[PDB]
Amino acid sequence: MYAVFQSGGKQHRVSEGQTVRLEKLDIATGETVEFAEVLMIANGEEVKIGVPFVDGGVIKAEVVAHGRGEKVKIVKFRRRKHYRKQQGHRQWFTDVKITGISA
Amino acid sequence: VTGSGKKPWRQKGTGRARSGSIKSPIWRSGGVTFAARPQDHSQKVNKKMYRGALKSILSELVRQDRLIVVEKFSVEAPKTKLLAQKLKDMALEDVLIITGELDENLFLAARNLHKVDVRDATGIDPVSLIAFDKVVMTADAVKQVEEMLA
Amino acid sequence: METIAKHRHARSSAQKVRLVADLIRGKKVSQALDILTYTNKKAAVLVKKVLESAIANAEHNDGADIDDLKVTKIFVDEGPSMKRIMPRAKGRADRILKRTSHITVVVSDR
Amino acid sequence: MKTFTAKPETVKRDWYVVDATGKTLGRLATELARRLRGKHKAEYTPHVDTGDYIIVLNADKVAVTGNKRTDKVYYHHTGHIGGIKQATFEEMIARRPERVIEIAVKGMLPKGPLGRAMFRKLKVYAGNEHNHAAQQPQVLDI
Amino acid sequence: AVQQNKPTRSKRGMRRSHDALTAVTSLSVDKTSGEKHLRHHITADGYYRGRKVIA
Amino acid sequence: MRLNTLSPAEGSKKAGKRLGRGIGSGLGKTGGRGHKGQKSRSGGGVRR
Amino acid sequence: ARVKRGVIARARHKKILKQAKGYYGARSRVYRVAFQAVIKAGQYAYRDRRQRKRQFRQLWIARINAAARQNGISYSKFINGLKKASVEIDRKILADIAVFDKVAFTALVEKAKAALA
RNA sequence: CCCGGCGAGGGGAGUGAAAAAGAACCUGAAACCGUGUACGUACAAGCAGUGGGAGCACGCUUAGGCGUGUGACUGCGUACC
RNA sequence: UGUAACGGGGCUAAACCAUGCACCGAAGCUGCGGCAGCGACGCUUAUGCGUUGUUGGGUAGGGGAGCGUUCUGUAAGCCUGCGAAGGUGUGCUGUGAGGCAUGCUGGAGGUAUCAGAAGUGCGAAUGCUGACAUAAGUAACGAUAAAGCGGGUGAAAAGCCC
Repeated sequence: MYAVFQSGGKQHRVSEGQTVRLEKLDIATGETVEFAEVLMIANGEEVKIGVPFVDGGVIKAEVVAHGRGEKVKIVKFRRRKHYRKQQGHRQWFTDVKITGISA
Repeated sequence: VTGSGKKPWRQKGTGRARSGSIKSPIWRSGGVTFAARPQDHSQKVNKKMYRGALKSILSELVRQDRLIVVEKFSVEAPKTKLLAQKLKDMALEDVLIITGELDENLFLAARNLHKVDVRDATGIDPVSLIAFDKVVMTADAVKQVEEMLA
Repeated sequence: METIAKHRHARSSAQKVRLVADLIRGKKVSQALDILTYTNKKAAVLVKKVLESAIANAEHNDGADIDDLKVTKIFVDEGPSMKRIMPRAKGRADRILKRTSHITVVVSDR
Repeated sequence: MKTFTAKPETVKRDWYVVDATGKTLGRLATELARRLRGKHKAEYTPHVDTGDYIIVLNADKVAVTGNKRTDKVYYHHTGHIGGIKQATFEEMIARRPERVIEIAVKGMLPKGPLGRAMFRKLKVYAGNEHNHAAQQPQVLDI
Repeated sequence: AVQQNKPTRSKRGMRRSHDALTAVTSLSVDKTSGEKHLRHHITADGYYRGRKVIA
Repeated sequence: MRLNTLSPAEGSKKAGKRLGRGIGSGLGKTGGRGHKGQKSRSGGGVRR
Repeated sequence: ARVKRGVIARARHKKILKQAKGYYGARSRVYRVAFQAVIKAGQYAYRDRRQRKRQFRQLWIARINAAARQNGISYSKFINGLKKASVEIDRKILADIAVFDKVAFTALVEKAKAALA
């Protein structure tokens, strides 16, 4: 019942109804992002693999939020050469609720 | 530092650190490395810099409408309730009152008032002009600061 | 009821007193008092004095029932260590510490 | 989503019988090590012992190529003054017949607790009998 | 003879684990006194197996 | 204006250098003087 | 104007000891050894971000190799057939299907075997 | 008032707004020493972490799972100046 | 010193040579997401806004830009005994020094913004002062002239009195 698609240069294997967190999409919250770039559609044992952007089937998702992740800290340090550097980072993301698996 | 000129131990042989005197700023009860001194921090401004700065301050005070001009500021009695009354009439809680002749009858009844300073036309300083919430001067003092600055 | 009783600045080490303090942690109070009676340690005498003070305070300051009582919580902590000076050979001194300790016992019915 | 990992209480295992007659020691031990680690199952995670149980019959018929019957030496040190012992291969066929396969598979496993468990899965027997008939070992062929 | 670097609370606690004083098992109850004493020692008041030996 | 609004012109103050304050200030731990030598010592240096 | 630097040194040391909450021994209590442990943990986190991005790919490769060899084709010819049939499913999803559903993985084995010979 | 040596020290009562303000007396840190609870630990080798991570423990909860603590097992990894 | 001259297992190929094709393999490169600098380009130059290319390992060092601490002006104003500073947690927040909110302890001070002056920022100096660790409940208890018993005193007697 799961569809394999590509969102942010990387793949996700989503199922119907569940939510996935992926890359930042310049899309308002109460909207719907469509992915026709599905790579595999599996339902039952009737599977559909194809030469990519396979045929017909699509994914219809509704964006939930745009939160940042937990702060990763990056420390560079060279032993006894008088150099250390500290740098935080927080990556944006986007929560989508997959609500449609086509043919 | 009140102390002696003697090493607290030998230079070599004792396992402690080297030490030359008990007055050095590393030690406790001995001190300041770079000692401060009696000095003077007053710094110079030109006559033309101070004059142009006062001109800029007075012109900005007019362009913020805090500068009020009256012809004569007159109280006859040195009682401070009278000056408090005359500033109650003109809605002035906190002023700087420049006069051209420092008559003593207004310097008297302003000393117990905090928010009121009464100075002379020659006694104009920048931070007290900027500091007070209103600045009033007699028009006689307006002419006198016209003659002194320009 | 907690019924705490303590003895502060007990002039002995904290560790040696702690050794016999680990004996009576979790006993009925009669077995504890007899086992502190028949120990060959000075710290047993100290903790026996503190234990009779705690039992007497639990029976006095509140009601009764010595036979119900159980030592829940005993602990010894280190107290203010006082200093002396021990003179040693070739002129070097040694600062030695006479150590004191706090003994505390807490008995209850449950 | 994360990747899949095998939880150790979920693992099923199979029981196997290997006939070592005339199959060479290194290639047989290679297939036993590959089956022992669990690299034949898709549910492999490297921190979980997943590989099957393995029983070996005919452990003294296993042959080596070339002149390795008389020249391969299995050193070990006793941890003493300079008493370092050894044995040849056919002396290990005579004396400790299963230990040739035991050392040869122990050399090809990771070194740690988990390697020790997957080496515990190995049940070598020199005789053609086995007492694990109550475990139902099926047959796999290298 | 001098130590090399200082051990931890664990290596002190492991060595201090073996200093656990065990108690006596149980005191004997006297026949005639009813008082507690050690095995094969006289009581605190002097009776021992029903025989007032020190009075 | 009030007395808490007078700001200097941009580029007036430079706030100076504080030698010996760590890795982050750049200078610090020898404070610009480099390593050993006559130019590194307290009161060191040649004459005119 | 004398500044007493006690409160700010306390803040600076608590800022370290809150980060090193959980290390063994005096790396949790002593400020100096906790400082060395904190910067060493930072370097290890950097290097292990890179090491995770390698290790997980090698795990998916091992899973795909096992699930393919169970189905009758080795891994290298599996990826050669998957590229000459032009399927761009990367190895994370292939390992995920190879663990979960053997049916679609067997279909992919059939497609790769047909694309190869 | 009570334990205790007509001790020290403590438990009560009382004063006080406060006695974990009681004369070692405002606040009361860290190193150090403990007591209890949760988890790990008695066939496993090393700058003691980090990336992955099972199980258990409490909390909740859109009942899916999350959160915090422990972290068996594992790849990498020879402190600071 | 222990095999000990493939890293080991082991390999008659899992060795060597030749041709060839797959595949793995780095922080390289591509992809997606974000930050900053520089060069040009134009929008009307709050010397910003945009489009584009390009760059970003760094010691000695050179340059630019910031955070925080004490005191002064703003401040006889603001917060505050329906709870300040300090202490201790927790949770949000920034690229970083850091900040903000708040539980509990505390029991009367702190101070926005923008400026100004600095005894302005510690891990090391066989640094100084204080507290406390480790070795450790380890060595030792200071002449190998020697103690034993009974009675006393006291809560307790090898050491005190007889």
